[PDB]
Amino acid sequence: YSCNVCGKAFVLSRHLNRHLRVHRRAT
Ligand SMILES: [Zn+2]
Repeated sequence: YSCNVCGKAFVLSRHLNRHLRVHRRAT
């Protein structure tokens, strides 16, 4: 699993989803 927005790889999908939420921000 990897954050498509950057390329940061994660082992767990749940962690990646949390990381995706951070990209769903404006600032
Ligand atoms: Zn990311």
